[PDB]
Amino acid sequence: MRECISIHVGQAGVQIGNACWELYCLEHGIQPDGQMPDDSFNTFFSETGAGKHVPRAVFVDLEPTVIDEVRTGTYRQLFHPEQLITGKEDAANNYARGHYTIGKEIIDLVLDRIRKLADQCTGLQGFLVFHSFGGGTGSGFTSLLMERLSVDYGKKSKLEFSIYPAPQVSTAVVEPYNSILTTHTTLEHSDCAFMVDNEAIYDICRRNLDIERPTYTNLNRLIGQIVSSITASLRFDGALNVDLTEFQTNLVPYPRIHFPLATYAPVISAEKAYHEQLSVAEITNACFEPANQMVKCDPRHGKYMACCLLYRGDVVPKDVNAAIATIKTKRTIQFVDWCPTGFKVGINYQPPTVVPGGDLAKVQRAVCMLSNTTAIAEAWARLDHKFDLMYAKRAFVHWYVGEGMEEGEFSEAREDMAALEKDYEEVGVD
Amino acid sequence: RECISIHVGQAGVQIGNACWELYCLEHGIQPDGQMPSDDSFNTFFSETGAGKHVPRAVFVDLEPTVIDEVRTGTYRQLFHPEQLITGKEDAANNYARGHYTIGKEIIDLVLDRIRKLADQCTGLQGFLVFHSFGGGTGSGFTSLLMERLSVDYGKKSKLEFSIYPAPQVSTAVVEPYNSILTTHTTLEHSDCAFMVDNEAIYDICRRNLDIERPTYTNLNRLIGQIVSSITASLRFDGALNVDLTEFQTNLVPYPRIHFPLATYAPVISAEKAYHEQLSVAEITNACFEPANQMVKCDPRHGKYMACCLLYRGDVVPKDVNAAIATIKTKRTIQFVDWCPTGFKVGINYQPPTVVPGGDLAKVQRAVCMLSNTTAIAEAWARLDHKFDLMYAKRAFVHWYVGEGMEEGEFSEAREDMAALEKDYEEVGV
Amino acid sequence: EIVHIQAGQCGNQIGAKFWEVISDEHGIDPTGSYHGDSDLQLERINVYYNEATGNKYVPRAILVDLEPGTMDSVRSGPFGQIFRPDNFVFGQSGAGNNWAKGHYTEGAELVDSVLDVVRKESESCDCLQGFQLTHSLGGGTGSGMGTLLISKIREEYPDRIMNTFSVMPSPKVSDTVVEPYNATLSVHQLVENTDETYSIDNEALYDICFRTLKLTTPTYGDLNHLVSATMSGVTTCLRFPGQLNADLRKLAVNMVPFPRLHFFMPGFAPLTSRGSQQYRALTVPELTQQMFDSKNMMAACDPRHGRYLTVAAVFRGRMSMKEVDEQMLNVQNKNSSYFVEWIPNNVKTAVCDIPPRGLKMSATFIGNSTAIQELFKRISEQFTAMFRRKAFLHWYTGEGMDEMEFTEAESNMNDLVSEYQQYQDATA
Amino acid sequence: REIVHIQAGQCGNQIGAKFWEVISDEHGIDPTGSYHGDSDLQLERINVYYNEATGNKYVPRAILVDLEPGTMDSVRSGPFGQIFRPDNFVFGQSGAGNNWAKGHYTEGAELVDSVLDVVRKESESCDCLQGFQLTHSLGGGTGSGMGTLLISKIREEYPDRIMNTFSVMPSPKVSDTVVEPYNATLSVHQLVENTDETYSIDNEALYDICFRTLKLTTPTYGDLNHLVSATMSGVTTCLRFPGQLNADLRKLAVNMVPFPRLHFFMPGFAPLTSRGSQQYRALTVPELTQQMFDSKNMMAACDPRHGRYLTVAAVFRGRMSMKEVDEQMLNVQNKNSSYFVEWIPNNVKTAVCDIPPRGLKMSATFIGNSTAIQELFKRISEQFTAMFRRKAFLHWYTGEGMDEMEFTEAESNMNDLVSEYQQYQDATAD
Amino acid sequence: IELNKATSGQSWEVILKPPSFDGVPEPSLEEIQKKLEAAEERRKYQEAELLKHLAEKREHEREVIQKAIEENNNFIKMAKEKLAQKMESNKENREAHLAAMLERLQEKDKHAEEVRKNKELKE
Ligand SMILES: CC[C@H](C)[C@@H]([C@@H](CC(=O)N1CCC[C@H]1[C@H](OC)[C@@H](C)C(=O)N[C@@H](Cc1ccccc1)C(=O)O)OC)N(C)C(=O)[C@@H](NC(=O)[C@]1(C)CCCN1)C(C)C
Ligand SMILES: Nc1nc2c(ncn2[C@@H]2O[C@H](COP(=O)(O)OP(=O)(O)OP(=O)(O)O)[C@@H](O)[C@H]2O)c(=O)[nH]1
Ligand SMILES: Nc1nc2c(ncn2[C@@H]2O[C@H](COP(=O)(O)OP(=O)(O)OP(=O)(O)O)[C@@H](O)[C@H]2O)c(=O)[nH]1
Ligand SMILES: COc1cc2c(c(OC)c1OC)-c1ccc(OC)c(=O)cc1[C@@H](NC(C)=O)CC2
Ligand SMILES: Nc1nc2c(ncn2[C@@H]2O[C@H](COP(=O)(O)OP(=O)(O)O)[C@@H](O)[C@H]2O)c(=O)[nH]1
Ligand SMILES: Nc1nc2c(ncn2[C@@H]2O[C@H](COP(=O)(O)OP(=O)(O)O)[C@@H](O)[C@H]2O)c(=O)[nH]1
Ligand SMILES: [Mg+2]
Ligand SMILES: [Mg+2]
Repeated sequence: MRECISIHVGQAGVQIGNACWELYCLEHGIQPDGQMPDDSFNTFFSETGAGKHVPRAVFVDLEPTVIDEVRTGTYRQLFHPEQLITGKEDAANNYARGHYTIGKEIIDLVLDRIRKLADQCTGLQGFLVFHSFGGGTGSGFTSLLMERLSVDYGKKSKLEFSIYPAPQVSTAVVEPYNSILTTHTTLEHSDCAFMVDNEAIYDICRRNLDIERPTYTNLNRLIGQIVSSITASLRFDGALNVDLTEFQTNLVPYPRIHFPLATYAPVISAEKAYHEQLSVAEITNACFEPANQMVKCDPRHGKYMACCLLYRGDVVPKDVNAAIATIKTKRTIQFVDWCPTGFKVGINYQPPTVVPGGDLAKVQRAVCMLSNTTAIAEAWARLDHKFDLMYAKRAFVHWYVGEGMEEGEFSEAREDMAALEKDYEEVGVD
Repeated sequence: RECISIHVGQAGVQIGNACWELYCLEHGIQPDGQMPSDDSFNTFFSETGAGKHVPRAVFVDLEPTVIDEVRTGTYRQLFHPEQLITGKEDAANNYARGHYTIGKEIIDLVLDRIRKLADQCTGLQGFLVFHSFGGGTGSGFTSLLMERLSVDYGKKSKLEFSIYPAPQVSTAVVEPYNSILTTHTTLEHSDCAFMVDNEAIYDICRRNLDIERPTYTNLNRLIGQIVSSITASLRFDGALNVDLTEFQTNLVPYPRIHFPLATYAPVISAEKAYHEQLSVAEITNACFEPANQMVKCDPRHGKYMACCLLYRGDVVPKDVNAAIATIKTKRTIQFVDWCPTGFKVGINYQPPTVVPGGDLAKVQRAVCMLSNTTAIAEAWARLDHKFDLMYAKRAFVHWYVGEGMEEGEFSEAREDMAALEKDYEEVGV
Repeated sequence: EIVHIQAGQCGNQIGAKFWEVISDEHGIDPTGSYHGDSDLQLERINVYYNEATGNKYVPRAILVDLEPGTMDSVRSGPFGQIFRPDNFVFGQSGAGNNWAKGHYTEGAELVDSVLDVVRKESESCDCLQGFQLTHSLGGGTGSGMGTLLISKIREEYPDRIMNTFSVMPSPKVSDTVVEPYNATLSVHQLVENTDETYSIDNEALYDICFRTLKLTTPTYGDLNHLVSATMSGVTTCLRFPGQLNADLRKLAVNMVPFPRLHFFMPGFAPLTSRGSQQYRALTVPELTQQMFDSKNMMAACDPRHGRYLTVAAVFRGRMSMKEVDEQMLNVQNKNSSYFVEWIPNNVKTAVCDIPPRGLKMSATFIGNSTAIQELFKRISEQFTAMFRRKAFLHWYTGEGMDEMEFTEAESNMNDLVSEYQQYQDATA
Repeated sequence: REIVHIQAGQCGNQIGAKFWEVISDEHGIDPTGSYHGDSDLQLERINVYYNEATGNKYVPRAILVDLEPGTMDSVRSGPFGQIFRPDNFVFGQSGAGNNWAKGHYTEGAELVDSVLDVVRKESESCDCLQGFQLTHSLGGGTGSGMGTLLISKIREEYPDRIMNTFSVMPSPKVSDTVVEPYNATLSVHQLVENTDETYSIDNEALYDICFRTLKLTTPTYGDLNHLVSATMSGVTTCLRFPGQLNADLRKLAVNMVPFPRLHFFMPGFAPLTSRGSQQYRALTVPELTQQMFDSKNMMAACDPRHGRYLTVAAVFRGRMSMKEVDEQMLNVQNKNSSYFVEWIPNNVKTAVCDIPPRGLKMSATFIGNSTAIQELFKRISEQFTAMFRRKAFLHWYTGEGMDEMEFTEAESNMNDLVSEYQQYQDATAD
Repeated sequence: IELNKATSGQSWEVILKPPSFDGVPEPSLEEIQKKLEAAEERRKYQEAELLKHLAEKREHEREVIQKAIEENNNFIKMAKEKLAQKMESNKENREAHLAAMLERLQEKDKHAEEVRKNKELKE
């Protein structure tokens, strides 16, 4: 029961998923053969006759390279050759290819593995879509698939893990186009989306894992840690609390207003030694420093429409309440009038498991604070500006147009953003 | 000469258990029915082919428990399975439920057990109806019964034994509603109604009997003693009150004022050191002090229209009239213009019987009194204001109208209950 | 005879606490066998328990949930073995704190199935009194399905009486933003469908645990320990033989003066601590005035803000009705402004000579006070915050509903407060 | 994933042969065609420019085309000569004779269909054909004429494939063929219309480098051709060698080309070297970064500082500190901010290969879309308009079929491109 | 004064002051049932009217669970229908671009012929 399928959309999407799935195998002491030496983890994996626990997931990419790395990699047997879908012709960092031209030549096959994974689902909760914002595949293909599941699986829970572009971490001049194009098309077909601004991920490694030049892994190993903290409340039935979907109810006030901000803590490198350790009250306040945020924004200026604390490890209400007590005096946590000033707190048993030969050190007590602040519309503002600049001159546009796309789709997709931008304005009115 | 004692609702049913307990004691009947070695006791006992004397009494309740406590008691053998009629759910403190709801259902069957109790009669005088006032059953059904009994037994008597409610006793918030709607319906029908103010019986079991928190049993031990003192002349070969229609004449002069005030002496305890027993002069003076009165309403301020002094045991007429002459000397004791200042005295020489192993005391001498006084309006006016407050704001009404009643029935009953109080004015001039 | 349904996370945990406290009072050991000392217990044991003949006992309890979780807690629980297996009626798709899920879409799917158990369990009884529903007012299974089930039952058994132990939500206990929506929607259904409703404010239970019981971290076990006391406390009259001799409908007739005004303010004296320490007993005056004072109410209102229409009070333990009655007449004479003069003898006492578990005295209270409108304004206000801006409505409109149902459900509760008022001001 | 190569005319074959010599050595391949390299990264993306054969031998995927056996034979009797499939050599005996009309229309066309027969063969045996690559003289007959004739015909057959050219712009400083600006302008007309990207190898810069810098008094072709290939290994670095990216002609095109006509790149390389001279004193990181945005190092005689960069891609080769690189890369753009279009956010992108070129410990390539490239087109228009004014040498073309208006057609189309380049140079955000 | 004497009883009047005034003054079965049958009519109807308001509610739920069933299906129409338009507009569009580019090329391949013609016309 309570099943959920994870769908990975090229490069960012695939690579992230691997960091996730490797951590999952560790979390539930699973070996890279599907075998393992609570039953709540069966919401993500599935046991066969031989006792093989295959994940309820799909790895998709328009070109082979990234998925081939999985097909030969350290976990080659952890999946099905069918559940690992690939093309040949890449999305050429173009949404118009990802969505239309190239995308159409796989979608049907893709949706089928989803349907075959959907069959073994006693009671499907929904889907988790790990994609890039600026990648041709991550953008175009994702929206096509998201539109198609809103058809096939109708009003079913479509959750996302979007990878917000950062110049520091790769990028490609067009990315903001692909970003705004997908943001728009996905909006109606999404339920709740978790953005991950690659700069804030970069910044963190640099500052805490003390990595001057963060590798993709270095970032993903960290990202997977934050994502797992979100999905902890699903693969674990810990009496303590652990309760996603309940969070989502406070988190999503209105439907377009579905972008919670993640503020993971504590990110500590395996080097500290006699630092042991942070109190609940320390890590609580950690979530309030914009330096720990998943997306770079400022909610000290920003209003609030939800605050949700997801604890994991050595947590006792006594001090969480004592923690929430102090914070509730810090006159920067200003909520809207129509919104209550409460904090939905969930606690897990299983503390954060750390990757063998990793950058981070085994924390006793980890947290992740999801919140619905109007300060997120800064990410949109950041992206919309770069879009405007190139669009002004209709720079690179011809590549999109050349793949079918009407010149109006870009404007439509921009006004929709402008609306969402204004929607966060309106909601913040007291 | 025959007599059907009907007991409707828990109070009257429980009260009937203490009545026939004393009756079978006074006549020597065993809890099985036999009585080994005047015959007037038969006015209440229908002897079977197996020589046993089964009472002429039909017990009625809308819920099982109480009548089921009879088929438990030692006196289970005493009655037939047909005479103890029980429903499944009582008229939950609701008159309209007792009358129109569960009433309509059980009426015919209740009347049948009466018919067949009466299909044994050489001369059925009337019926001795026993009940509460504030009960759902002891108001809704009783009033419905008198209604059909009056048609089915026209020109035959009705002697209401009603228990007036009291706060110091287990009373309910709806009681004053039931109490009026019942009286309105049980007025044109009842020929004589003996009120038992639960308030007085309460402290009488205390001040004179030394029991601070009196049980229903202790309260009834006293009620049965006063009830049997009323029926004494009917159950025996006595002179005064030889029939049902005797009280109806000797006490009821004006018809609507069919509520005589009762009085009883000697109220005496057992767990106290023995001494000289009370004399005729002792009890007669005790009979005129409200410290032993049945219903709490000032006799000293209220015009009379009747009086009967019903003695029992070791008495002699000279000493009776010697104790009568003592009171007329200093106390003038009022009477209406249209009435003779004098009482019909009666002595049933039989011994005053008390329950063996009871709180009461075995006295050789006793008395009772039946007195129609205008002061009994002071009892209604109490209940009338209680009704007056709630009905104004229509508090609880919805329960009654929910049971098929009409909102007018409360005003109808209160108009008549006021009319009756103007009749206590028109008389007590 | 009585049928006891328990709906939702709250209602089931609440229900299993009652079913364990009353089974200790009745000698029904976790397995299902009478072992109690006096047969005074056994007398009115048919009200709640059946016979496996046996001679085992089964509670007249139907269990409802739209997800397994809590059913299993009971199964795993000590007194869980005692429950009829064929009585656990549960779904898999959790209703998730949505009244519209429990009341419409999800609930409907399990309703018919549950109703069959009540149809069956109602057959076993010679003459049933009515029904008892224990549930949360801010959830979805409890809040929505419970009210759905009530409407369904009312239709099936119109002559039977609907009694509920309805737990009012609060922001002090539960962070679920949506709560004033479910609460209002469910209040609206109670105002029109139940005959007597026991108002259990979580605000007040958390406040009791905190200020009064000195419990720094109040857990549900502590908040629920207070409820089981007030349940076995008000159900002393149904389970225990004495001069009462009463039923659900007799209570309802006497407590409820006007139809809609049927929400009750439960009270308890002494407010004991879950565990420690039981030492030092109470005097009669101590037990009376505590119980009448706002600090001892399971509902968060001020009795001194309104006027009681009717009052009920079950004093337990060995004492003297003289002492007890002497204090009741003292109170009504002292605080005469807060008892409606137009309902003669508006306060009823009841004394049982059996104390509860541990404590050698108790005094459970129920008051039909006009002051409860405070508990309703509390919710109606919390609702509007969200409502004026139509916040979190999408979850409900998605379920099939319309804003009209919210407009109506509030307007109906605003009319209740408008009504509770009418009488608070009224005089002879 | 597979690039088909075509060399046209003298220069075409001359530059092509050297490219092939450079990249075979770079990949560890002998003149025969058998691998010998130590690192197996050489064999990684070999599938691109090479064909797998019998005896595990490799053969460059290239079509050798000219209308004269001349250079064709010089190639065969050259260093690698035997490595090429002789069936691919499509060599007429006509001789276009530095005449565009002889190549594009008449003498060329007859051979064009024979050429295509070979392209259609090389395209067939392909897992995924990426696009085509042309190396040609813009001033000659066969290179500029038949070369652009070939483009247009290939462009018909495969519109879905990337068209890439290495177009060597003539210089009066390197040639006395008076008609050269005629053949130049006509070829540019075709290029602005049917190639995805074009690397502008200008014979003026090639000379001045070999003369003023390399100090070789009388520079030979060998002296020039060497610099051509230095930039050609450089441009094709990540297309051949592995790295972080991914490695697509299309991805580059989409990122590098904002407007479709404007796709002429200013190739630059550092360190500049004299053909076959052993290097000694290695370069620091800022030397390579500074010496790469130097007009002095640009393969096209235009001043980057005279215009504005729309897009830039800088490929550094051989093991070095990326922080030192990122530090410097950002110094350059943050200092010379005036020469970068504000309306193309994040216009500079850097790639690093650990594998360096033979004889170099550190190299760095530059690809740029600077508007400054107009200085090249302008130069040619004047050169053309000088002669056209006076209908000079024109009868060579008319008598070859060719119409008079076709010249004025190409001249004004070139004049449009100039204005077009300036339009965006001027254009600001505000 | 005297009244009666008996076996186990005796009675007698006892006057004191007689009356100052010599004078004194100053049910159907059908209509029982007629009242009871009107009373039941009442009780039975308001409980029957209640059943109408409950049946009214049962219909709202019947309509609500229905709105939700349509609300998702009308949405799947919009989603499926939009996707159908988008893939078509795009198939149409991308194909017009590809077709017009080869038309331009074919026309430019036409020129080539009239040129080798203008060469033979000159010859
Ligand atoms: C104000 C009410 C809260 C939500 C409680 C409570 C939850 C609870 O009672 N829970 C949730 C699991 C079970 C239970 C307790 O902690 C293990 C145990 C001892 C218990 O009482 N168990 C029950 C079993 C049970 C009851 C109800 C439902 C399910 C199971 C029993 O003894 O019978 O935590 C203790 N609380 C103080 C808290 O501190 C929680 N904090 C919050 O929600 C705050 C800070 C307070 C309200 C506004 N936000 C959170 C940090 C856990
Ligand atoms: N955090 C993170 N970002 C990544 C990762 N891989 C790529 N990205 C980001 O993804 C964006 C580029 O999109 P891609 O996902 O690489 O492209 P794609 O079209 O989906 O995939 P391809 O088919 O390989 O082109 C940039 O913002 C990158 O920084 C990764 O593993 N981690
Ligand atoms: N003295 C006395 N009064 C009684 C007794 N039982 C009940 N009452 C009174 O009767 C009144 C209530 O009427 P009930 O007849 O008991 O109630 P009911 O609704 O008619 O009958 P049930 O519901 O079946 O018990 C109150 O005034 C009680 O004080 C009893 O045995 N003795
Ligand atoms: C099933 O339990 C009970 C049932 C009832 C009563 C009650 O309180 C003592 C109960 O205990 C909680 C009751 C209540 C209120 C009254 O007036 C407010 C009344 O007059 C009268 C009563 C009850 N009657 C008496 C004499 O207590 C009858 C109904
Ligand atoms: N006092 C009390 N409140 C509870 C309990 N469990 C949950 N709650 C309350 O119940 C409400 C949520 O409804 P709940 O019954 O948990 O969910 P449901 O399964 O949808 O009925 C909130 O107001 C909670 O504070 C419990 O056992 N006791
Ligand atoms: N850099 C360079 N330029 C050359 C080479 N061969 C010819 N050129 C130039 O090419 C132009 C003439 O083209 P050419 O290759 O001779 O004619 P084709 O044989 O008809 O393609 C002139 O501007 C020459 O400078 C060469 O090998 N290298
Ligand atoms: Mg891509
Ligand atoms: Mg009754």
